[PDB]
Amino acid sequence: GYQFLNRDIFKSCPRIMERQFGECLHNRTHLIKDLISSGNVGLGPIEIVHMSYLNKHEKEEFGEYFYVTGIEVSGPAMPVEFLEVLKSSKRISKNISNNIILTYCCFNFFSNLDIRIRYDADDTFQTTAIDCNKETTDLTMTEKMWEETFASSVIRAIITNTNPELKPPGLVECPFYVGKDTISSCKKIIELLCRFLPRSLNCGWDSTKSMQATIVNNYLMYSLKSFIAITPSLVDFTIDYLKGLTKKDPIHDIYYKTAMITILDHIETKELDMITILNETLDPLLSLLNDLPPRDADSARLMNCMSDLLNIQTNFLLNRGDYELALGVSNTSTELALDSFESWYNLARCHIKKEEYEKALFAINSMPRRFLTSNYYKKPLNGTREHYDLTAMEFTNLSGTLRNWKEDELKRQIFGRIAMINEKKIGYTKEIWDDIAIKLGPICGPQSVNLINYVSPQEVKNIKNINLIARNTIGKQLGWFSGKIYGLLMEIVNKIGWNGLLNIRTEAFMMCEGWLDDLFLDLYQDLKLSKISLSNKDEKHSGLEWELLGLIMLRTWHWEDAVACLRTSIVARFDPVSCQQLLKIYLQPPKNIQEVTLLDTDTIISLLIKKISYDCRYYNYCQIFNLQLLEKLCNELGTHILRNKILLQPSIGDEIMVMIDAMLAWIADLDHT
Amino acid sequence: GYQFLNRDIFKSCPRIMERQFGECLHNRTHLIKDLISSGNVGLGPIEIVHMSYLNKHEKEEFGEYFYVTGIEVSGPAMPVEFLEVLKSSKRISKNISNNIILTYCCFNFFSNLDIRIRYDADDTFQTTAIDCNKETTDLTMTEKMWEETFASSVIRAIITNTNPELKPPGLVECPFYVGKDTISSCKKIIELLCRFLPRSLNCGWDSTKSMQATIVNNYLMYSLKSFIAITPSLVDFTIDYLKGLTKKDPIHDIYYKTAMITILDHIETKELDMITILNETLDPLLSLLNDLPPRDADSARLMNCMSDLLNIQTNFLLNRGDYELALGVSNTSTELALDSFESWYNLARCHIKKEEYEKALFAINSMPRRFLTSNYYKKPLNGTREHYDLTAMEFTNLSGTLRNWKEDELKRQIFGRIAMINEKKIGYTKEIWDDIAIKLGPICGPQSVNLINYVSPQEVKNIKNINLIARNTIGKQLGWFSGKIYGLLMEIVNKIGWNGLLNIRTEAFMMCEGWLDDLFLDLYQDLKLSKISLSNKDEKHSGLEWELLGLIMLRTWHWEDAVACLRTSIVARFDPVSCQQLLKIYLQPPKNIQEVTLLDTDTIISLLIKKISYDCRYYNYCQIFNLQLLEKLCNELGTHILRNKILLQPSIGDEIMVMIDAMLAWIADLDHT
Amino acid sequence: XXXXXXXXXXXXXXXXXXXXXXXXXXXXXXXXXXXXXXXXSQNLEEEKKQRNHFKSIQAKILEKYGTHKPESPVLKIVNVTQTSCVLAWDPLKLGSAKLKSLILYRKGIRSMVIPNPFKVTTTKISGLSVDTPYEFQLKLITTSGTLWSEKVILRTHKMTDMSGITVCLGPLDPLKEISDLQISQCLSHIGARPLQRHVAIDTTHFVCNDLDNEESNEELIRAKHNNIPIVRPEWVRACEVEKRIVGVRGFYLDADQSILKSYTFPPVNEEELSYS
Amino acid sequence: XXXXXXXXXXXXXXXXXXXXXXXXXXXXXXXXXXXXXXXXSQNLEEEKKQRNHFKSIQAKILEKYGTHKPESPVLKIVNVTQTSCVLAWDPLKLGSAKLKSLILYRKGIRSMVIPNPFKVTTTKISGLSVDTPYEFQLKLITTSGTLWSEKVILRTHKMTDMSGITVCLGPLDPLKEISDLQISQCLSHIGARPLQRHVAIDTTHFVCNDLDNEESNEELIRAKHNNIPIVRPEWVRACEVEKRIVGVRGFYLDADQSILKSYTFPPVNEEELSYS
Repeated sequence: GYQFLNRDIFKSCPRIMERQFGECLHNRTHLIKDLISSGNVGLGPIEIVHMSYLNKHEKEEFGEYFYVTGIEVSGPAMPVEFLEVLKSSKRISKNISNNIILTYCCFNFFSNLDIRIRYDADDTFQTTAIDCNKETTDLTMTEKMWEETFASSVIRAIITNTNPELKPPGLVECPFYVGKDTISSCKKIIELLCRFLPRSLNCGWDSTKSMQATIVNNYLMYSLKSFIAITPSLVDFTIDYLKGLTKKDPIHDIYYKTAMITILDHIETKELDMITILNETLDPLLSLLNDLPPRDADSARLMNCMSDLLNIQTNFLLNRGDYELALGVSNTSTELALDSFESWYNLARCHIKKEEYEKALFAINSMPRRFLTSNYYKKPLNGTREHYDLTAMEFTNLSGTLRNWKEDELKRQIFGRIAMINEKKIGYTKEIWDDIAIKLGPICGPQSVNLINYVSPQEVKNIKNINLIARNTIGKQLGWFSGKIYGLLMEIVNKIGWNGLLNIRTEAFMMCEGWLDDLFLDLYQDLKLSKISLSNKDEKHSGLEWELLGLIMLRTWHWEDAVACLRTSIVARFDPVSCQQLLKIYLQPPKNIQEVTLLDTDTIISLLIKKISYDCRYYNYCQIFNLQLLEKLCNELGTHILRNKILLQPSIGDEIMVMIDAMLAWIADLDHT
Repeated sequence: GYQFLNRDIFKSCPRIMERQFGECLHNRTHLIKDLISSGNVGLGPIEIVHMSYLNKHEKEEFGEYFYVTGIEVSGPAMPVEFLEVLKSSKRISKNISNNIILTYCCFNFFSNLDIRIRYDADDTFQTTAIDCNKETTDLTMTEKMWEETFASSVIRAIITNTNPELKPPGLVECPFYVGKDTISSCKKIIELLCRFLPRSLNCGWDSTKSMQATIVNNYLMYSLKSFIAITPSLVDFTIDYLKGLTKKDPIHDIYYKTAMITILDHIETKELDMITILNETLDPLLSLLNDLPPRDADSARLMNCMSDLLNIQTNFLLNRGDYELALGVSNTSTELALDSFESWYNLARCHIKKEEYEKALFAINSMPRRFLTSNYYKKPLNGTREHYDLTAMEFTNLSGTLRNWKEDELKRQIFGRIAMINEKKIGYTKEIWDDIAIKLGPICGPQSVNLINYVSPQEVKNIKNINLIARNTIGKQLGWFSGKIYGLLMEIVNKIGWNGLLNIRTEAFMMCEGWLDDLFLDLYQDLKLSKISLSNKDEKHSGLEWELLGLIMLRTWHWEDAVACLRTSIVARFDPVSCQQLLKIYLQPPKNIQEVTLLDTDTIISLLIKKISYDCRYYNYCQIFNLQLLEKLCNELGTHILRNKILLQPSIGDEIMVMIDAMLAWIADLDHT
Repeated sequence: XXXXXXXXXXXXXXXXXXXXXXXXXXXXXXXXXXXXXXXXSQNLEEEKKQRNHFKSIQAKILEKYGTHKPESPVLKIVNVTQTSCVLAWDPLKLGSAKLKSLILYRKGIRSMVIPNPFKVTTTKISGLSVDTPYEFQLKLITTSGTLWSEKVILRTHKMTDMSGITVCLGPLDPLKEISDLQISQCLSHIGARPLQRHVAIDTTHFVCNDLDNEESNEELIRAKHNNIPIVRPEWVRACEVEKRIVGVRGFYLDADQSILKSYTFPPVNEEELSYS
Repeated sequence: XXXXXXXXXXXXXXXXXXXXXXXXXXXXXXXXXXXXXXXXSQNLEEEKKQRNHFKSIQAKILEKYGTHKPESPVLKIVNVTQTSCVLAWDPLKLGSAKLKSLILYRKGIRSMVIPNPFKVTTTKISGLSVDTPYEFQLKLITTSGTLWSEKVILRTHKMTDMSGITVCLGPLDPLKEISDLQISQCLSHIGARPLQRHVAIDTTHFVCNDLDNEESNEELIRAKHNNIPIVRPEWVRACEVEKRIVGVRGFYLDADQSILKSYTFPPVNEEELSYS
């Protein structure tokens, strides 16, 4: 049953101990208040479940809470069932009172209301919509407000799942996509997103990737694309539904057309259709641009949108090797937005492909250039330090709430102020859960790009080559913008080399920003590091060292070398960072490689199993990326064969198969449509 | 002797009674302080002589003072002699102490210093240069400071003499132009002005006539031209001296050339020379204008100067009936100064002469748009009121200072707080001094354009026609700017009439400022008033009525009608206002009249005699305008004949002949050179 | 409009004398007081020209990647003999194109024009020379353009290589005692293509014993139409025994039969039979 | 230079992709976002053209009112007879001009060209008709141009009007007893111009009694050269007595003297003599 899985998750959540009763919700409101006063709320905060308990002996009330995404909230029904399951499943001391208050909070970023569902000790529930800007203000829930809230929770769950940097330790992610009828669940979610397309510019955007929110760049459009990635059988359905929306709601046509175009983007089967819809979308726009003298705010919205679509064409032409046409649109696109990073970037690509490297360098020069809530968690650092922030009363209270748990076993599962207990053990495998996972802990947040900050301090100190660390620190981390640029520089180096690049620099002086100078030097040092060989020297190298070497090799495009190092780093212990890079290179192989095989499906299946196990340990039961992998494997091997290959693996027990069978079941359901 | 005349004047000054000892000099300093703090000092205040006396009985010191222009101040010598003569000539009571302090003050507007010459009771003298901005500050007199002071006093004396609106009642004006050798006096004065030409922009300017000070518009250049008017035999000398200056001091050539050009302006004999010097002056300027990219402050000075010279050419061409050339320069001139009133004005003249009246009206539309010290004087108003502001102590003190005067006779000569005694009676004639002069009093200041404010209130009330008064009030007085415009409108009316002018107005709307609307209506009402006949109705009309009618007729260019009315107003009593207008129309006949004779020389000689007598009564012994008249008469009749005609007139006694012989003597001296 | 102004001080003047203001600090420093400047300074025709380019490019893109594009022809080798070869192509694909011309090339267009490139996917190239390399390629003329690709190069077989012999088997006379099984085993020994029961373009030889009932035998009539040699089974045997392809005239169904005694088939070999 | 830019938002873009800023509030409202404008917007050739006009005008003015300008000729009437008139002009004034041509006109140029307009300020117009109005005018050709003015109109005298007779008196014979005083009184009575002692252009008649000593008489030789009638004094008397100008041939110094008896002079009148 799909209910089976949900039940197990709801019973398997961690517990964070509130410092001061009330702090948790007071801080939530404060944080919302800030976001609203500042310019962008964005997605607002992740959903929270708060539990209020009474220690009988002392007169003291104490709280516990945890973070979660993926509960539906199309109305109170699903959150209430969840609260009901939580309360019914309690195991508590005689010293803990049976009066318990549970609150579920989900933030609606369309209305900027925090929806709080409160399940009382008398087992009755009340919902309030809190406007945090005007403190006292509570409203009543219209249908529209519920739909906005549903949409908020779904967008937030997709965006969060797909970016590890946004996940707090111990975050519980539910498989929002699962349901009674798989196909109907997915359709429900798709139609929800599509109907909300007109309000997409209110959905926040990632400013790493874009200056302003655009019809093309915003969280809603991103989440829709991410979801469609795992539901390819629903593409034709989706294009139709939008075709239908544009008929009922013609004033919003631009939004619906843009969604058609971005959904079909990068699907080779659908290129003729994409090109055709772009055509119908763009031509009207040049007209509508010249028919406003006001320069009304709608003028920037449209020019941005027009440039974003043109970018899509440019990219398409470039990928197909037609540089003359690419340069044609690429010109038009850079005029309409001089503020557009993407426009200059493609303009640089065009020049690079036409081998005119000075113009490219000019283009590059021309380009345009959060949450604190982790006090509760302490990293284990490979067993080299103790992580316990609890006081004795805090622990007494915690234990009272979890009677079924042996106290010493409980103490071992606490990391700082959070109890990382996972009771139903879904996803369990011995090698992962009883060894490597305990060491290291969840890998998420800004530090999650490598293991430098998760591993033994001694292990880092042991690294012979200082540059190896220095080029991989969280500070010197590249980031979307400079990463894209570094890429263009690599393209250039591949042709004429670093010395060549450097001459091009001074040719350009004849006809240079400091941030660019800094990249040249970074690039140089990375190329050097790339040449290094850690093998055959009768020198012992740690996993961390292999992993860092591999990340550098990816960066410099030495693919085989990178795969080799990354695998080597996994030999002595599991490395969630290296593993993910391996799966990613299988899922999305580099374009330059000539349909080369970097990894064989047996190796992939092995890694994929461990990764699913690692993810499940820390509550990620959603795993959109891993589904994408399973989907690719089912395409190659077939579903039944793939299942057998999984069953043949020695680490596989029943707990992990619950999870895998669910994911496989869902993928299978999608094949009939 | 020329000394004879000066002696008589120095003994013949009025006396103003100081309200509070010290007030007189404290107010002078204050007024200077203001002028300096405000943007333009201009000419500063007129020179003052202050007398300090001690009443022995009371312990009280009291003052007396009067205003005077035309004392030399090339150094302390002349002012000191004057103070010496004053003190030596005293007639005082036993009750007045023989300790007396005399101060002479002359303001130097080049350095902004007030030069005060103090003649002590011990008969020693000290000079101080007061900087009124920094109170305590006194300096010592350099030669340069004396020359600046000399120049200041001469410029101020010319400018004041030639504008009655600037003269306070009882002002004493000395004939600065008289001396041992007449020709050497005049040359001294001319060379002084010419050497100071480079500093002309520091000399103040009349802003009625010009927006900013220009090389062409400033008091120095005006005073030089006014003086040359009475010394035509010295023109050739003057042009040479400037030719010499430009050789010693080539960096100032622009100033010296401009002086050549303005001096020869309106002298028919010299037109070939003027045209030639303009030519040499202007061409270099177009170059020097285009050779500065800075637009440095020197750029506006030069552009203004360039436009002012062009204006002179335009005027010349227009007067000679060559409208095509006039329009050529007139174009160039209006570009270089869009701020220039004169430039638009000539541009309008050009259009009017080419009969294109809309363009003219456009031009007109395009154009760009003090001292309180009279508390001491009260007008007699034709004997209809008493004028006495003195207290009994004030009068006792005044009488003590003037022992030689019979007390009742003295009281009759007091007008408010000033004693209008003239002791040596130079200029006396019975009909003027013993009748009309006593009534009316001095006619000067802003009210001096007509007799409305000098005559019996009853006489004004008696005027049948309200418009006649209303169109002549000091408020509705025209003023240089609007007078010039009114003139152009008259030019237009003469061709097409007022109805025509009015159609041109609405043609122009097709292609109008309120100030212009107001002139149209004024013009209309003046034309109407012009038609009026005050004779043959068996209606008695006052002199005031005839005079006002005549002023209106001048305004509307009905010349013969105007001369007729003006003379009629003089029949019952002398009318200094009407008289002056008559002399002016003889001296400078209207251009439109075809060499017509408006007045015969016998009539002129009669009027001129009375005017000289009136002027002398109130201390104007300078009379630059009257000399111009005598000079014209000597040209027509010859000097000897003219003298006989004067002697033949029944009012002529010895006192007035002193004055006339001096003026004739001077003019005669100028004929040999 | 385009109108020339003159400059005194930030005040500008027409030759009409009408005076337009401009910014003191924003005034172009190429200009000094009393310059002449000409303002207009803008262009509304250029926009039309730009709009035209935008659409031409959009139109080109649409045709090029938005329409249905006829694919390039794929040329394959069906079989190769000493004097001949059979070529075929994967079926033609034209999205919207009319097809005009399909043409074969070997070192140029001397090679012919396929009559029915649609209905028929093959051609036989007849005259050739033993053991000599050739090369062939296809060219496509469709309305939407001409595309071609993937020329191939093949070396005709030598006499001793029998791999290209493809036999279609006809009626055997039971009395003559030669079986289809014997012929097939023999064909296997010499490495020839397996035995057809039907005559195609690529059939080299029609093997037969029994003329009677010959008329109304569709295969025999096709064999004749195709001008394929009609030979007794002993011909195959002789090819195997002389280890090379041999003359066919001696084995025509009307030839003197004395030579057949020398090329009798061995009895069926069960090992080979059982194995396959 | 002249360079076309495109406009996104107050940011402007080259076709080179180099981006120039301009003012948000000072941006021309003929322009909307994504216009194409062409800046240059100024002209440095116009200044040269303007400088040229300024000087041409200045030059014209200088020549016209700055140089020495030849004045227009003034034509006056010296004397008028029945058949003739003498004209003169005020002396010529040319400031810098060479003078080329001086010419007389009456109803057009038929009238001649004065040979020495400088050295000689007069001309006699000979053939004419009694009591008939004429008009004359001068035209001046100087390098600096042609000026002329002030034509005049005069009516030749009738027979009865003697005001135009101007006599130059020569030698009188004492024996003949006719005195200069008598001739003058007579001339006064008839209103003729006073008596000359010298022969000029305007002399009508030379009156004479005494030939002897005639040679070396400069006046007589001039009279002959000028073709003036040489007559006895009695001719004047006869003019007075017949109240009109009369024939001169009867009074030539060689004419028959019978007619002189009839035109004897009365004795000198003292009243008239004393009065003047």
